[PDB]
Amino acid sequence: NVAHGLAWSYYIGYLRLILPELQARIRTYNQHYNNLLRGAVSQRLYILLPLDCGVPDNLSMADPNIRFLDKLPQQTGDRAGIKDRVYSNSIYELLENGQRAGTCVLEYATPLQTLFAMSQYSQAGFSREDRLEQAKLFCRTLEDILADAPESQNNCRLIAYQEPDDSSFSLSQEVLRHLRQE
Amino acid sequence: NVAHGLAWSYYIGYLRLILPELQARIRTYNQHYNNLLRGAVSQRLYILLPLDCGVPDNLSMADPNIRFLDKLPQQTGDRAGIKDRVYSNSIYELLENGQRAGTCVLEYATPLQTLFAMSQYSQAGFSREDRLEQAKLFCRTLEDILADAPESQNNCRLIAYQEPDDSSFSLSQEVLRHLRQE
Ligand SMILES: COc1cc2sc(C(=O)CCC(=O)O)cc2cc1SCSc1cc2cc(C(=O)CCC(=O)O)sc2cc1OC
Repeated sequence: NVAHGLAWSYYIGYLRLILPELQARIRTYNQHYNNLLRGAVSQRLYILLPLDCGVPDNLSMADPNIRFLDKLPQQTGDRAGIKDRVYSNSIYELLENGQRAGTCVLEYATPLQTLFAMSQYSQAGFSREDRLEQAKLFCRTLEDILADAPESQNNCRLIAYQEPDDSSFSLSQEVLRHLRQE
Repeated sequence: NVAHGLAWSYYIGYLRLILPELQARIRTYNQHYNNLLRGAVSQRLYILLPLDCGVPDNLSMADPNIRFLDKLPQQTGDRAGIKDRVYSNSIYELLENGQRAGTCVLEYATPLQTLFAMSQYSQAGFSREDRLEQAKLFCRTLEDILADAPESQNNCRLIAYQEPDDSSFSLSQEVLRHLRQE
């Protein structure tokens, strides 16, 4: 029930507003003289969606192969008393064994971090057994809403991963893999 | 259950981050030469929380006595892949019968607009009977979390109103009333 809400409020309150735009984000950045012909930024927002853990804020400390590159242009909007709502995203370079596969506008779905916090907040009453179905149904609902919303289904790709045990998991390869897919 | 999540994710994902700061927002704006001694902006974020209707985006069209004044300084942060998350708020002037009672940093709680949208989204399965308990428990949970979070309890005031029938309701007086309260 909780994850359901957050997925709807993430789409309606954020994606539903910035997915129809943001094409010029990677248009101006890739054609900037200080990076002209140095990787063309991809046409979509790659959302990192962990499934077992709380979302980290810094990508460098999470995966060494992940490296902060730069920040793309900012935006504006009339949002609940904010006639100029600034939207900003940060570009990252996927460096797999020194070899940089590429760079794209990247960010984690923030509502996923909030539904993890809820489990260690005894007032919210969210339990760790439900947690699994929560983070999962947040990605599921975000995939399901993106299906019924074709104007949002494109312009964004979802990167979900489950790494509970050790299998040299790398959240950096998942991205490079998803970019080459289509 | 849904409203519960949104209130937690609004605090943890937005208020819990910008309430400890934002004091300098009204400090620099009130002392700007183009407004020096023309109303000192209040020290808190006044959140508009309707209880029966969907939040409007524009305040002018909602209440004539409400009038857009200006926008305050912007902010930055390390948020899920965004090393510079821009936070921006807009100041409004409460004009009651020509007489401007004052001006303060104002905005509607955006998660309230999303929980209304959910009622007319048959996929989300949210019903209009629950809607009442939803919008209500979103404000209730936001008041309850602000009680257990003293570092956030201050620096913000909640303005909840229920106007289903006609009683010349004015969402402009509610604000001026709340500012003089303390
Ligand atoms: C209304 O519902 C949401 C709006 C946004 S906007 C947003 C970002 O831009 C990503 C930056 C970040 O989150 O770090 C994420 C969400 C997620 C939700 S789901 C409800 S819980 C919540 C509410 C809230 C309000 C925020 C505002 O800045 C106010 C303006 C607005 O919402 O349009 S951020 C935010 C984050 C939330 O949970 C993650």
